[PDB]
Amino acid sequence: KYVKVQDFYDQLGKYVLVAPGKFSGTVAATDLSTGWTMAWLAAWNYGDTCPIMHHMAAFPSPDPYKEFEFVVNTQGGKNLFIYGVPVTVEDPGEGMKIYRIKYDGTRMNLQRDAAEVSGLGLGVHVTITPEADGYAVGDGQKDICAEFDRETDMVRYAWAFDWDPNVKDLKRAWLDGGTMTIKRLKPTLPGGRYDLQGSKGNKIDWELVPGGELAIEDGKVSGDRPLHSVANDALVFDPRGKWAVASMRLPGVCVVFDRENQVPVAVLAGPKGTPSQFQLVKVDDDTWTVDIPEVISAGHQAGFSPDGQSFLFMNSLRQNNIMVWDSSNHDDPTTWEKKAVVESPDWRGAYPNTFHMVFTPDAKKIYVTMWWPSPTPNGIAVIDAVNWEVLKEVDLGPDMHTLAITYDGKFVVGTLSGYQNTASAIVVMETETDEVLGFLPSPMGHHDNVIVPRTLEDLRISRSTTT
Amino acid sequence: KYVKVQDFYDQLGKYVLVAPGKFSGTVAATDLSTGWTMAWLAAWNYGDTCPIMHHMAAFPSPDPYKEFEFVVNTQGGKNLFIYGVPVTVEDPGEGMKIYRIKYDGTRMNLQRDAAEVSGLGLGVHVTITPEADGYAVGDGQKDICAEFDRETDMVRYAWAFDWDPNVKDLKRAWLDGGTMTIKRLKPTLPGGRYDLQGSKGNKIDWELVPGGELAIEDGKVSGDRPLHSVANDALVFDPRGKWAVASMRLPGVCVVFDRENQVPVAVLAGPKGTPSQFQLVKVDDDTWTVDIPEVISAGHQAGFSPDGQSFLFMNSLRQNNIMVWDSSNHDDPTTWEKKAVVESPDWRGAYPNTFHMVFTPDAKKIYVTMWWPSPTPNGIAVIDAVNWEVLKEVDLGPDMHTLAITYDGKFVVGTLSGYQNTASAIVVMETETDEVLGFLPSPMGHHDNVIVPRTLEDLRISRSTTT
Amino acid sequence: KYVKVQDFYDQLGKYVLVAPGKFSGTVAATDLSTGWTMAWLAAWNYGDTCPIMHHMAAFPSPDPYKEFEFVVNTQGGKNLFIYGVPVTVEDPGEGMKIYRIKYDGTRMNLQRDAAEVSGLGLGVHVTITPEADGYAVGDGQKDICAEFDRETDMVRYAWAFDWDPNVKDLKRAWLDGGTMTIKRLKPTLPGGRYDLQGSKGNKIDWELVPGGELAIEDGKVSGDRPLHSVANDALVFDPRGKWAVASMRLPGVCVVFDRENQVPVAVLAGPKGTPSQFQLVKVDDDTWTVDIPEVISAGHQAGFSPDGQSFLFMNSLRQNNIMVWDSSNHDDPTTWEKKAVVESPDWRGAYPNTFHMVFTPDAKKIYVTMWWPSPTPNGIAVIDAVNWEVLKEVDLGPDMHTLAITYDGKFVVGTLSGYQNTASAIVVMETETDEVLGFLPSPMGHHDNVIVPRTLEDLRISRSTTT
Amino acid sequence: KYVKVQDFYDQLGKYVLVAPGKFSGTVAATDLSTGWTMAWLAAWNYGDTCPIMHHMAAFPSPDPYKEFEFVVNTQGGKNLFIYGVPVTVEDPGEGMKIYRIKYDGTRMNLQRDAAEVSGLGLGVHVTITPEADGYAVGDGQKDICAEFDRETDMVRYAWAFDWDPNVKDLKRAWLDGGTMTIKRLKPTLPGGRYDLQGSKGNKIDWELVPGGELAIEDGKVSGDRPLHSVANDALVFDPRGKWAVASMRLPGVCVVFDRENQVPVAVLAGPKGTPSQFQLVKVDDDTWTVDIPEVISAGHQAGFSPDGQSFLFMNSLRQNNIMVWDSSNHDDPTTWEKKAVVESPDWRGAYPNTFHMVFTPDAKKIYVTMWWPSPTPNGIAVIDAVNWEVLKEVDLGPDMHTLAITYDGKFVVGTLSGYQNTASAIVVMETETDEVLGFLPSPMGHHDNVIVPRTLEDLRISRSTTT
Ligand SMILES: [Cu+2]
Ligand SMILES: [Cu+2]
Ligand SMILES: [Cu+2]
Ligand SMILES: [Cu+2]
Ligand SMILES: [Cu+2]
Ligand SMILES: [Cu+2]
Ligand SMILES: [Cu+2]
Ligand SMILES: [Cu+2]
Ligand SMILES: [Cu+2]
Ligand SMILES: [Cu+2]
Ligand SMILES: [Cu+2]
Repeated sequence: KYVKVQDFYDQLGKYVLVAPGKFSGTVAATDLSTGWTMAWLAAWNYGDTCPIMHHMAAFPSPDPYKEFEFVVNTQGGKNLFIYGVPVTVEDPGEGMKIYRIKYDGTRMNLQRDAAEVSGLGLGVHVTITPEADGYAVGDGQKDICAEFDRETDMVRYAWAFDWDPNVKDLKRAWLDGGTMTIKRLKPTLPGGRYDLQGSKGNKIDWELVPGGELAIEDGKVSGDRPLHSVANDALVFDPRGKWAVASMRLPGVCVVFDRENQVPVAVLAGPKGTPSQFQLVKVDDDTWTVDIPEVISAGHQAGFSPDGQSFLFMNSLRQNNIMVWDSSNHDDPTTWEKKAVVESPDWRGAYPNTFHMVFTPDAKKIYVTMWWPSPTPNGIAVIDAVNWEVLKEVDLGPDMHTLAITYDGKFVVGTLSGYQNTASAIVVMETETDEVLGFLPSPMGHHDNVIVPRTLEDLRISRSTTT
Repeated sequence: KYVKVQDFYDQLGKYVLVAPGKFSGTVAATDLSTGWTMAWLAAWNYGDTCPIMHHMAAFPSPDPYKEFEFVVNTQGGKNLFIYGVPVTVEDPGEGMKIYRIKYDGTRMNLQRDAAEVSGLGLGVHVTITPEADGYAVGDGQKDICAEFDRETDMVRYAWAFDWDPNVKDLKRAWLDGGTMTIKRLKPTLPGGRYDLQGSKGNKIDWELVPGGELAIEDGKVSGDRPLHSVANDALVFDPRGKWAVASMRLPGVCVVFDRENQVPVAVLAGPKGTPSQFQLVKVDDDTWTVDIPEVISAGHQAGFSPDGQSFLFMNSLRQNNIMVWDSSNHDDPTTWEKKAVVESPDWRGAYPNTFHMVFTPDAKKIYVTMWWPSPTPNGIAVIDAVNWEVLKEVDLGPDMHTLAITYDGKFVVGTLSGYQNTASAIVVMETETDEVLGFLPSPMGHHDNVIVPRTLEDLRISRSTTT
Repeated sequence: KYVKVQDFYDQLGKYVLVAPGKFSGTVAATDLSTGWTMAWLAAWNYGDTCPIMHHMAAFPSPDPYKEFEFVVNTQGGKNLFIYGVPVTVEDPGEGMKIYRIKYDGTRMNLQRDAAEVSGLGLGVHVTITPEADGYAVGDGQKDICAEFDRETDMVRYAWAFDWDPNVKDLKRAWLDGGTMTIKRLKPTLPGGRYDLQGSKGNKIDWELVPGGELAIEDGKVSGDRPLHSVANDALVFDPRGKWAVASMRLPGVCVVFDRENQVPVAVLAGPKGTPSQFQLVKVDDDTWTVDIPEVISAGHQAGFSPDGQSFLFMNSLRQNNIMVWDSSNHDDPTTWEKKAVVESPDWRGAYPNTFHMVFTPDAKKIYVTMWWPSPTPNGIAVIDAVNWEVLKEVDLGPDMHTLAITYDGKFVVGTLSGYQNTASAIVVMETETDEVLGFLPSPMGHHDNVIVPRTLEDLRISRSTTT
Repeated sequence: KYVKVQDFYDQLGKYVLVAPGKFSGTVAATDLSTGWTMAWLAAWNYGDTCPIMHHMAAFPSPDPYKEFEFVVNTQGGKNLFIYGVPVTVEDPGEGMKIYRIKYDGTRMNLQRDAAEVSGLGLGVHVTITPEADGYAVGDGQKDICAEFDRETDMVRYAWAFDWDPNVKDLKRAWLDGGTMTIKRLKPTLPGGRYDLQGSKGNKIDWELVPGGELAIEDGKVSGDRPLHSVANDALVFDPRGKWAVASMRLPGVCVVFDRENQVPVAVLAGPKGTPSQFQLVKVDDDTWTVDIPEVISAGHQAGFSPDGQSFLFMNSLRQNNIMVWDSSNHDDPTTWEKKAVVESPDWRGAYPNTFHMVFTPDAKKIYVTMWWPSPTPNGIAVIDAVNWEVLKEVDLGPDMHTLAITYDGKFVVGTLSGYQNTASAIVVMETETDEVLGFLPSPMGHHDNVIVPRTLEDLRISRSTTT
């Protein structure tokens, strides 16, 4: 006569979901096999005065129920003012903290702020190296990305990016092309530390929102240096090692970096109608430039399929499509060539935008998100990654954010975030016939989620290769 | 082929669950028919620098999905340092805020802080008047309870309680008995406002924890005047009207108040072995005293059955039982007499402690919480409220708190809260055969939860008659 | 045959004197033309539990006998314990109230508490803007000063000041210099309100007394953060408009602010032997710093001459003198240069200290107080403000406080306040030949007094330009 | 060139004025030879929660500049709610404190509360015994007067008065006559202490205002037992010793008491048209009664000329006159007979009410106050005390209260108190030709004032023989 919710969880397996809460100021881990929150942490408990808990990634652990470690960052300043919430803290904390957190089988333990350890605070995507010996963070207000060592929380290398527009007018500054500089960033404080915590470094006062390339062009984003902005988003990793790729929203390119030798090696060009690559020019041992004649479209999501054979960059807003490179030559990224573009009427108009993806373990399908401003239903589109075509899309609810997948490939687990003020949930869809199985309560504004990986191999379809 | 969680929710009915999050700093409403969080609010977004979101109660709304209004209060000061969270907050806010919040069918809207409007801040239980025309709040650091007008947030009446121990030292102050003073508290500021916001009026520096009667006796609770403490917990309402009952943890009594005439009328004596009532003595128009020759045990939970015929007070710690009075004579509480005592061989230890209850609509069963300190499993006991016997005890997990019931009587919904740092969940139990149907994630440390009532009759089994 | 006291008052003209009473808890307006107190008000009647009525200023009124409005603030907490009075209050109010009071021709009426309207409570000097459209208040326990809107009692701008001493030992924290931060202070609560009423924000538990910079160095002033104190005193106005100046006692500087654009523009260096100015450094749009290599002396009284040509700051205790800048360039305070120091062989001891002044309407003379601890007679010094020389000193009695002048320039009216427990009076001195005409009874501990101005020109020699 | 106010003071002589401040909460002593306030005290500094400083009297001292002691009492409860002031303290302290204060030549020292010592709290007139070995206080809410020992502050004797109306109806309770009881009051606590502090014993909730005999008749005075009220006012002393006289406002009588034998001896009948005396009946050793056929008018002011030859009682409201008895027979007050009535065509209305008086040292003249509700000017009448006629009436200003005289008989010094919310001052009048010399500021609501006596003979025209 009665339904037990346990039957629903029994089918999911012994997987641990973890998600930060953005405006909620919290991070939580959930047992998908029982429905319990295993543990949660509220950053205000630690004196954090603007705990916008933003992106995160978890290191593999052979048994997450015993222990696991993750990294979660924060945003601050005027990022507090860009949602519908009529917040009242007019001068909030500067955020850009990089927290190290460990779950010990019972509770979450805040271990330290790595931005205080290294001196470098970064506020957008967090990713784990495929060796699980470190992590990377990017930031689109300072335009810096860095890989950090896991043991020491010290920077291994950090790169700063700068835009020199052909036309020094905000409306034309990207559309009419410009030169992007890539500059090795060196510490200036004793013990090899950076002087770049909080707001130090910020070119603009908040991270650009969806369709923010328009806001910046119209002079609606305050800051010292918006003409010089490229809006770095992420540093993602080739799961075969060696390469890391930094994605630049505004000039619509990704930069391939040699992790070991600490040099850029290639610049991939995002928009449909451009060549596979632009020309990287060395200026000196610390400085490279790339000329971009015009920016046909901004881009956002960047990442690798889990065999590392395909590299993807999503064009957004001006174009909406998935640009796909053959990246099978692991020895030379300057040979990576455009091999497909995924297009669909599903990419209706300016919206939806696709900012998140996850692959199946065998690389044959991709789940990608479809985001719209309130009130249009947001949801998930399924991509056949062999023919590079959209299979299907499903409507879910408001404000779709990140996707993770269970490591046996059976269930995609996503978050919907209420634009920080309305309905929010965890969503579960089964990959066998791509049907939504339903929603679980989630009183948080997640801009990220992961399933804690068990092995290095698990990282290939976790927060390492994609965002 | 797969199980859809939507079948679980389909059986529950169109009920909205609301709960604050204690250390999470948040409050959230969830749609039990779909599993979505409907909306959540983080008080740090509104300049709250100690947002320990504490107790709450919801006003009836003819359609909660369209809108509903609720009340939620906060604790602050040293309440921050008494859980297993290693807090590093320098100057915590003082709490005792009394927020008015409105869900408008999309989001929660902070309306105002009634502690600022009225001047009176209180940080323990919140209850709705059975007329839905106001609310009451109690506090066990200041020992004050008051009923507030719903429309103006001004106080209707407030009462201050004070202990005068027979023996002047903490170990014996309650054991060897004393006299409690009941004092009409009137305002002192322009506009008829109190001067009692934040920590003003505190006798002790945190609310007593479970078994905290022993901590205070042993000189382990700091504050200005712990010898004067009575630890008021709540002001609960007779569903038939007229009467309100203030519970006093330390001297193990409840005081019955006439609401419209604004006078105390009876003192109910908690512990097994004491008479039905103690002698209330009028000292003047604003002051009453009651002599308590010895305090056999402290008490906590207090409430009426939904038809007003029974009144309950839980003895806790030194005795663990449910004391029951016949309150069927609505016209005169000085006639209310003890009629039954629920006891169990399981409750001889210090724990479990039973601090929360909910009746079924027909009043024949009560569900009560069984709390233990870590690591003993916490649960729910089912009480036969016709024969006053325990039917059944179910184990669930750590740190059990409040219970609500859907208004057709079919499902109990509870919260488990991880002691603010471990596993946390919403539990659902069906009342036909008293079986646990499972758990939903809830990354919050709730010490309260309600189902939003639609009618005044629904309040009889919500946060009005019991806590 | 008999002397009529009316013949004495006939000569003073139709001027209204207003003074708060400090420990008396009262404030009073006196008619200098008849000897009557026109009206008085006792703040304990309005539920004030620490009514230390502190500083005040009065808005101009076309006819003060018909009506006038004024602002008066309060101090609390341990300010109650630092005078000679053996107070026995156990739970004193926190003070920092900012009362708006209106005399209506018959009585005083308490309009409201601006600290409750704005959320910002401040307990030291109160000043009227030169346009009479607002008022300012400083505070040296919180180190915050602010200009408020007269119609709404909301803050126009507020500045917080913090000391970062070179040496982290109280004895040398100021002598060995440090860096002061000047931070824009923004609200945190709904309605644009601050959360800084009462003791919220205090770095130290009472305002430093005369020479109390030795006590703080000596570890004798309790508080959460005495190493960060600068003891802000006042915010005084350029009678020509545009600029406001904040005095800081401990590091011996004044900061010039642009009121319109809301930025600091200059730092004036107090001690003889320092440059005219120290270098103001902008850190971001809300934050400036200034490096002070050493603090040679603390300073106190600060004010402009009524034509705005001269700015003055008194060095107190370690040097006793009047530092004078040329402020004739209204367009650029960074050009203001020291042009004179008033010294006297009589001022080479630790005392007298000169904490108050008033100019004649033509700016040619100043009357300045000479304060000493008991038992040395306190008095008034007359300063030649063209040659910058002491003209005359006259002894009066104990504990000299403020000086006001009748707006025709003819009579200086001051207050002596018995150290809150001995002799107190109003003194009347004629300015033609600078003789004391006598004393009038005043049972009050006034630390302030004003003559109600009639015009905006009158404010140039009232509580607007000097304290 | 200028008039010095010092010439005004030089003519008054070396006299010390002292006055309490009623709503100001303060008391203050003023040097009439210099214009300085010598010292003031604020009762709120000592924790007094309703410092309505009411009546006072000073002991003689050989040199008041070097030191003097005085007694000053307070009122509490609903006496706070009876003036213009919109007070906000809804539940004030109960008052009825009797403070001992010493001026030590520098400051006021609060020595103790005699009401705590003795356990008897009384709130109306305070007088000094003519031997200066004690003082007396009366109270018109409890209807008790007592003489206290100066060294111990213990009661020598206390008397309770009770009214038993011929008709139990408030309107006719006095008019239609009744029996007053005079009852010896004995201590009821260990150590010879009373249990009558604060509001203990009150029959009505405030002291009757001028004409308040109409308010109590009309049911407008709240309290336990207004039908039992006599409104006792004062206990004044025959300057020849032996006799004390207790005045009763509502029944229009004075009771003469033998101080040494502690027994009433006579009842003087106030109203014009009644015999000299009514018949005192002994009931037992502790109890006497007197039948009052009907009460034609209420009375108030009562006192002796400084030689003890005349005793006066003022009828007020229903008749306004001065009733005079020949009290030359020091050995037997049952022989004292009416000898004159001072009447005026100007006293036909309900007002003015003549509540206070002082004689010149040779007993030839009397200065009596003429009080009216706002807005009629209040003033002073001069009485020829040889022919029992009015010599002169002068108008002064609002709210005239008490009069004292310099002991050389040259200057009458009085207080006006602005109904606690408007204009207040000290007035000085020369007695040779009865001219007002003018006003000094006094930001106080004085209902009493004295000049400190130097000898036992000075007391005869101080707050000992009259009020
Ligand atoms: Cu991104
Ligand atoms: Cu985000
Ligand atoms: Cu409780
Ligand atoms: Cu709690
Ligand atoms: Cu609970
Ligand atoms: Cu000052
Ligand atoms: Cu002063
Ligand atoms: Cu002061
Ligand atoms: Cu009287
Ligand atoms: Cu009087
Ligand atoms: Cu009086």
